[PDB]
Amino acid sequence: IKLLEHRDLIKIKTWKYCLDAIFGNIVQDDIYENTELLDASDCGVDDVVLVSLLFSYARRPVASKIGCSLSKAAAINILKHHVPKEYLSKNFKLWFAALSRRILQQEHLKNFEMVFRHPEQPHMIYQRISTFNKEAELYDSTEVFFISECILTYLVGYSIGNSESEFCFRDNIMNENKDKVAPLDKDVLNAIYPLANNFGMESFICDTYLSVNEPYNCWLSKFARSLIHQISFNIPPIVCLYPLCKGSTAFCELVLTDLFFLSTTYDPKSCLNWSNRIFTQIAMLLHVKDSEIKLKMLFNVIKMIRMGSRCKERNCLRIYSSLDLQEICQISLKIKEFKFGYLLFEEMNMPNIREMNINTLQKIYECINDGDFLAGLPVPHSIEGVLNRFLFNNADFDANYKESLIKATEDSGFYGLTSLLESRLSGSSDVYKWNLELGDWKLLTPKVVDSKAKGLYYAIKNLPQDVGFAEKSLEKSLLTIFDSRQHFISQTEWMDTLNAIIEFIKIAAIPQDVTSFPQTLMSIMKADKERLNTIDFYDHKTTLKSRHTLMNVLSRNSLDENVKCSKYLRLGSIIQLANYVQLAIANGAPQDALRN
Amino acid sequence: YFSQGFNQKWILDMLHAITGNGDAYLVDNSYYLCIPLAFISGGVNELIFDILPQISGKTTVKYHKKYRLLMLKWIIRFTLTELRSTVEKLFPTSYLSPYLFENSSVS
Amino acid sequence: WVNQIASKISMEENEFQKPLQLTMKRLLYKLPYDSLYSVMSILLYEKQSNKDTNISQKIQAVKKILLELQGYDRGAFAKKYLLPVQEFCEMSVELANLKFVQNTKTLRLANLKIGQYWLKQLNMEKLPLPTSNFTVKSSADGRKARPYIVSVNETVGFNISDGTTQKALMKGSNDDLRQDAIMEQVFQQVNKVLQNDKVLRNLDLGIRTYKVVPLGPKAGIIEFVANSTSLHQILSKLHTNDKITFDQARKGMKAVQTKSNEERLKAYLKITNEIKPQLRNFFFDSFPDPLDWFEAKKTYTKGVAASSIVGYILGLGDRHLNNILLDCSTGEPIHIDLGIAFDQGKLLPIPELVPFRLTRDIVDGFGVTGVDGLFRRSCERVYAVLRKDYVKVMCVLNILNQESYRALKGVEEKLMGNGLSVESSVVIYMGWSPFY
Repeated sequence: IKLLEHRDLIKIKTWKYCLDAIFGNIVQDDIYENTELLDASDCGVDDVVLVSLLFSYARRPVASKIGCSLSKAAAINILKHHVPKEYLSKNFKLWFAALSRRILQQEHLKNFEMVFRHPEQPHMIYQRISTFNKEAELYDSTEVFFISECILTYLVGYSIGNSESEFCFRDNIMNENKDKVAPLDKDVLNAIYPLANNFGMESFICDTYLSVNEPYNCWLSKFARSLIHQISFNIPPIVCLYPLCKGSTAFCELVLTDLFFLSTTYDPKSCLNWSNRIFTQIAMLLHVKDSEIKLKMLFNVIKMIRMGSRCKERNCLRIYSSLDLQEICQISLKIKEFKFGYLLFEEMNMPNIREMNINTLQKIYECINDGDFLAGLPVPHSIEGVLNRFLFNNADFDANYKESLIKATEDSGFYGLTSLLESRLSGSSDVYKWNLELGDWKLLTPKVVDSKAKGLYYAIKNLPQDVGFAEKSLEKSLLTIFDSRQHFISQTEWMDTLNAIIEFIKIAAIPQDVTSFPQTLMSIMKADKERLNTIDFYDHKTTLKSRHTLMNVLSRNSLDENVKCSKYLRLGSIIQLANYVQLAIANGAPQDALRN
Repeated sequence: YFSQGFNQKWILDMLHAITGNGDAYLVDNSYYLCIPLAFISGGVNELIFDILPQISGKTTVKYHKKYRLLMLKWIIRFTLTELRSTVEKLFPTSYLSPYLFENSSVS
Repeated sequence: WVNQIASKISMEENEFQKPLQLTMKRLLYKLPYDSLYSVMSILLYEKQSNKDTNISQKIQAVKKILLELQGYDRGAFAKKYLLPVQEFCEMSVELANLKFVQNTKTLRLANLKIGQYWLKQLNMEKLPLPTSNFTVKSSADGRKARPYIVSVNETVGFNISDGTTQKALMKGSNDDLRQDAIMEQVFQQVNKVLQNDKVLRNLDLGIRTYKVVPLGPKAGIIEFVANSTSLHQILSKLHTNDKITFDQARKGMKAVQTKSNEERLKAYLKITNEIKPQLRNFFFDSFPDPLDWFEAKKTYTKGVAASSIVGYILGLGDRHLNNILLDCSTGEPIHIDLGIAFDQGKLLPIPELVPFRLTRDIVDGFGVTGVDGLFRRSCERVYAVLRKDYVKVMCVLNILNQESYRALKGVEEKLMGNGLSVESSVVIYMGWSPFY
């Protein structure tokens, strides 16, 4: 390291802070753990990945941090491309939480053309190949890596020479196509005969994979034909194509397809593959006969969706469309929606927009959004009601005489009613909500599967010993929130649950003053004032109530020990609760304003 | 490669195997396998390449070299090497130190 | 309200106008980077067309305001940006006015030919953006703009951030002729209200989009590659198969001439023959995004769910399909260059019944996939929400003669009225392809 480190070169601070550690300590808490030139992100993802270890390998976690080194594009790399789950967390995950709001505050046409453009020239294939070779796995020591280089050489290497007039024709002049490939190769590619050394079929591949035969082999899609779903499946679909145009393919295509023996990730290329195979006709209609036969895996449906989607996409270019116009209508208008697809259904209504309903199709239409009025016909005229508020619904429900009323009841302000209406029964392994609004707990320890306000509540009420020992339980509680979320219970915005526990992490011990303690306190005042975003005025009153419970539980356990800080912090508490109320109220139901 | 080396020793199915050959001038390209062995073989260092071949064409005797040499080096099947690298480095290269560094490293 | 500040600068320096001017001068001196429009727009029309009153006096007054601002950074230095920006605008306006060469073929570019609108693309260094966007906080130092990167034009075909950009022209477009800036201010109001309602942090619509209409420099909905096309163009291009399309085009003419009334028994009642669901085409195929086939539709529909309430709120006329935008990927239709903001229950011939215009296109646009009747939830909320603030909304719209008052109050009555809850809205008068 010294041998090359002392070259000094440029930038320095990022890698300097990094190199200064390993051997002993790490330090640079003010900087590396907080306000250093960020090493965290710029371009690629290797930056966001290495930076975590700088927090993990000692240093004061982030210490207090307070500020930042700014972000913007960095914020994106950090939250979007990073995600290296394994072990480099601890102080780093604490750092992520230390970011939180600062990050949130920041916030195939070409193939379609090809489908009805010179079919005689596989220009899309050449464009994808060049793009792939320019940037791919970026060194993983695998056979993908090895083969990628092996084939790029037959492309350009044969083209730049013997093809002469063609030479990766498409844009091998207009955009200097394959010039980069040439820079990367232009050598004596083992004679296509050398494909025998590519491990490839050296005899099977395209010649062997007859499409009709493949369809017959695939007939065992009964179920035991999933052993590789999304793998052998995708490969076979392409293998069938390889045979379909084994002869119509360009010179030396056989070396490529051949070697490709046991090769995948070509899925984006597979659209170009079948598009120009045979091209004129496909009187086998293999993709028609299989309208919905092979049920071995849902992915395979996904591939089939793109297949069908492209078939229509090509037709719309007003082309021959021999398969598409000879394909499938019902099923194509009925089954994909079984699972999903913002087109299985929706698209199905456009070709199917005559005078038809079907309760099932109506269900799907209404289920996916539909502006909360979706085909809002009849109903009112004859017998209305029975359409999802719960106010009246509760009149007739108990008129004859609970979940259909319980959520609707809680939404109507009565926490004091839902807690009794279904204090237990079933469906509510939570109930935590009622206890957190009140601060009672008494549930023994249903800790398994516990997040958002509820996760805060359990961690919050479960505080052994009393005061003074703030730091010890304080750490356990934040970590609990970061680990609970890994069951994805609160996944989407889950990161905001860290803020409630964190303000406690910042204000729980606070031996400073207790008599005036402005150190976390004035900061919270301003933050809550500008604490606008809170998703809605529902969790604002649940995750918040759990945070209020901590204030009171720590105090409950020993408010008397606190003496001088008791006097000040209780003043600070009521004042902030009052400050909250004064700038709040306008943000939600008067019911809560009045209840509290 | 090796049955050709066996020569008289490859007395049974090896001779029969001649009948398994494709007669459509497979040899025009297939003979490269023997030439490749020559690129990656010694002993007699004869017969396998040239003789009834030729057509080096500059390029043929190059295109067939990747697999004729990309293997010839591999053919050592050895793995002392670091010591040999430092000895080879005697040629003089500045980075000759790297070979020595490799020699200085554990096996 | 900056255009209102400019509109309201007048001759009565004794009171109000003095501090009003203080505001204008302060903003132009510290952040000239995002202001010019109103100075140049009044200049251009007045010079080319004034046999009346007050604007000429206004021109003399603006000349003095700007004369001092260009000389008051400390000195003449203000002009380094301020005069340069005014001069660039003036040159562009002259060039557009002079571009009506007629010619014939849809070509004749040769870049700028002799105009310095490309020959000098990197001549003004930072090409002050005539439109686009850039901002910092609540004002701050928000002079940070793509203008630096915008110093490109391209020849006989840029984008500041390599992105993409287009330009609007029609064998000229006289900048001086800019008019109905009011409609544009209404668009500003649409989005302004949308945001004033804090619920916007979840809600949508409101939209807006703007150009440099002050100098008639429309934005081209292009380069965006977000499927923009004029609505009437998709319609005239498709107009073909089934029946014959000319038949309703001719009925929409022949049935009309009268010295009193009667059209429906000549055409409206007959053009209704053979009505089947139709089109689908572009709208179906142009953006196959599966998970996004829908999201694009949903987005579009919601935009159109609101524009129904907002468009049909004012009595804004013209439209006639020709002034409506079509888009895809997402897509949010807007009105283009509309005036006569009153019902106009018959613009010359054609006894317009003045309903919100769907002209079959919306009917199939949603009816085809999303059937119909659900737009209401959004429309009811777009409408009803206005009453929460109510007066807040009106206080702006009141600013934004009896006919004006009547219409304004009429809007208030429309916002309130009585029954509300669900309500509804609305034979047909023809001319404007009133069937598609």
